[PDB]
Amino acid sequence: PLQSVQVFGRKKTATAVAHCKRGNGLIKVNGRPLEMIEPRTLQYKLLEPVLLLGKERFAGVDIRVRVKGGGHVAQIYAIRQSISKALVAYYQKYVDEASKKEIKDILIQYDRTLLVADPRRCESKKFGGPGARARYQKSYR
Amino acid sequence: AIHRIRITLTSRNVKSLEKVCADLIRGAKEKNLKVKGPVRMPTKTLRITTRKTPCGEGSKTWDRFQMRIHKRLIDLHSPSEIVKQITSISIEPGVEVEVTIADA
Amino acid sequence: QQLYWSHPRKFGQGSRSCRVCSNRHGLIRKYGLNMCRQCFRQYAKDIGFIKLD
Amino acid sequence: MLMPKKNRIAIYELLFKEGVMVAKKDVHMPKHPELADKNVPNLHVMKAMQSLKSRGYVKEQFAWRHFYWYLTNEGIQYLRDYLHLPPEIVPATLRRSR
Amino acid sequence: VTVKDVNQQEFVRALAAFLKKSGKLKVPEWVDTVKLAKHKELAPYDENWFYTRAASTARHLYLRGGAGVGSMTKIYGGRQRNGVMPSHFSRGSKSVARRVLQALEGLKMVEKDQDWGRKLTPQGQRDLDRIAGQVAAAKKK
RNA sequence: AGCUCUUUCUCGAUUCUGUGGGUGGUGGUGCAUGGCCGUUCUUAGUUGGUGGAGCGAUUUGUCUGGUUAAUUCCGAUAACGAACGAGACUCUGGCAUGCUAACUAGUUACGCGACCCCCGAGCGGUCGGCGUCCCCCAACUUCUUAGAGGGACAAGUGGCGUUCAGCCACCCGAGAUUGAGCAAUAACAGGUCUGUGAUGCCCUUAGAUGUCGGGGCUGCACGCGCGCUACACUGACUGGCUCAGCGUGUGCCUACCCUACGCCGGCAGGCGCGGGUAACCCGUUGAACCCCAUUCGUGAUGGGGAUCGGGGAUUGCAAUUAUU
Repeated sequence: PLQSVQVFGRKKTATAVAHCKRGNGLIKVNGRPLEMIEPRTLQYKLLEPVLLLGKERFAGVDIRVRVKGGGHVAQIYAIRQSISKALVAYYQKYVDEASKKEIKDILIQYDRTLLVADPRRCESKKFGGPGARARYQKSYR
Repeated sequence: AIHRIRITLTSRNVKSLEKVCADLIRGAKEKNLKVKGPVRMPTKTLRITTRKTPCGEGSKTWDRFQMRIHKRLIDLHSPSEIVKQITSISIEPGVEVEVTIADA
Repeated sequence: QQLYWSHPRKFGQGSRSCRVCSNRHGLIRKYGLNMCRQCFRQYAKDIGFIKLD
Repeated sequence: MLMPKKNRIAIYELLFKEGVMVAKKDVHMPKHPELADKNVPNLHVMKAMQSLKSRGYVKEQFAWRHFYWYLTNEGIQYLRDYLHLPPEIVPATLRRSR
Repeated sequence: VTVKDVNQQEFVRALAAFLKKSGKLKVPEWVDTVKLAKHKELAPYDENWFYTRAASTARHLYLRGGAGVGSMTKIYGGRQRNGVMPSHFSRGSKSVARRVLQALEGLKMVEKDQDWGRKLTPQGQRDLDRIAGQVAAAKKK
């Protein structure tokens, strides 16, 4: 069995779990390579962590991710967060602290939230409008 | 003997429910059949929405009442006394209880 | 005896009321409670429907 | 209210033996669950009971469209007479307790 | 390539054509006339399309434990323009999908699965994997 | 409808007929009334004790100033110390590789063989590989769950301000304000008798103003309000990528459920099954926008889907005045 961590990522609705364990190293999402992904325009968003921190690194490790929930963009943000958090969680138990800090540095610097979950979430709609802040219509008389 | 037994409890106000469950759990193992301790089931929110009048002209105002059902089960294996005993204390408010033989 | 005196009552507004008050209008049929809204307002505490938010 | 001389007896006789009666406020089910040597629902039973009450003899409570009928003392004597029955009668009270 | 390896559009595009060459699939004589969904505006521009759906379905089943026509009608089902009313789902035809399911069986790509729903067969599983490779092989680009 | 009538059987003292008297009413009055409710108002409003100030009703407290979402606070002030609304309070939802746990929830990871494909490598045995299925005397609680736990106090720091109350920037990090629910003093001819077996009086009450057959409510030169759908190339289209969440169900106060899956039909739908009091099943809600490979090409055209005609089917005993 081998050195291994689990992590997760969370946007909007749609959590993404990462299992990051020692491997040859080559980075699959649900069950397909991180090279498919599509929405696609976004696709770099999910490459983003790897480039930020040098493509090598992932050579002592196998990476797999599953997302359920949210929707199409929602999912992308979650998986990318799960992957970067993953890599850092892994350097924290197996490698050394200075490396992981170096990585949090590069992410956090340029960032996108990679290691921290955005709070923002639905506000409830209130009777008298079909939205939360939207109020219906009035004519007076 | 030993019989495989399932106790379901469904009811409402929490702190009472929780300490009925506590008690079944603690006396269960305490003299250790060892449970399969309280499986908290997702609490159920019955929702009703109405206009506050009975009867209407008036800012349209809305009221929503809930009724919150809470479920639990606990798994005992034994027999005779500790069955009817462990069910029947554990008794009083506000608490539906069902005990089921086994398999089907 | 009076074959005369009824037409279908199986379904529709006319097939039901308030177990409380006869009213065939504004009837709460959810969860099998079958109370008219005006009544349900007055009995929601004794049924176990409580205000929380 | 209206009715038979047989159905009336069924009502009076059961009432005298039970001491209580219930009928949902419906004039259509024609028949009611429990007793009912069948013939009626509120009506014959409601009307007979309603008449019995107006002259005293029975006290009626409406709540929730059921109408719960409670036999009174003066009424016990009255049904005693209608049934003609054995003095000491002894209807839906007899009793023990504690 | 697992079929999972190839992009959905190219995979389906390649397989659908392969089916066309094979020449033996079978085809409710209609297919000229049919819309494919009540929701549908016009039938399919590629009157040739019967093959594409078949490929799409074969791929669709291979992915998952077992699926049936109702699911497909909905999958194919798009949004239908109520006109005055707001738009709503309308699961797409059941004859086409069924015929597709029956026809595929003839080739053995799929077989009745246990507990309802058609499942891919090992014969099909093998067949899809084989074309999947051919597509991967073609080129880079 | 034996309702009425002819004909002459039937029930059997219930009823009829008379008097006195009830009973219902979706009958009237909310401008006769309870309750409930809107509104002023989620505004910052409200009051007592005790004292001071006045013959007295009363007044100060409860304010020039600053500050606050808020009569929130500070300060000053003949007041001091409190309560009411606001707030605190409760509810919901995010930060917890912490907590205690889970076969009516999942995950890891086996044991994993098999299905088993060869997808690549290998001639193949064999290796790496995505899923389904096996289920197990596997392991777990990370995702999931629901309970208890902690976190925010504008905490530290730096400008500003009576150097105060506060304000602003900055860090950790969920950042001071996530979003509701709870509403006083006192009012209104606000609304409601059609929610009420709440209700007065009134009105009616056998030739009913208490039920069935049938229609209106749905009658169209015209105005108004809430909405919906639109005016297109950020689009309309066809193939194809593809993910969810709050909620819901039958075995029911008296007739009846949610429905996966096979078949037939272009559709609409028809038909045969089988599970499910449900965290088990429908439903990894495989949604839709959207994304995309094509077509169209700026033409009220393929934007738009009105109106009408014919026709298929579903609900119901009955749809004609289209239920759809």
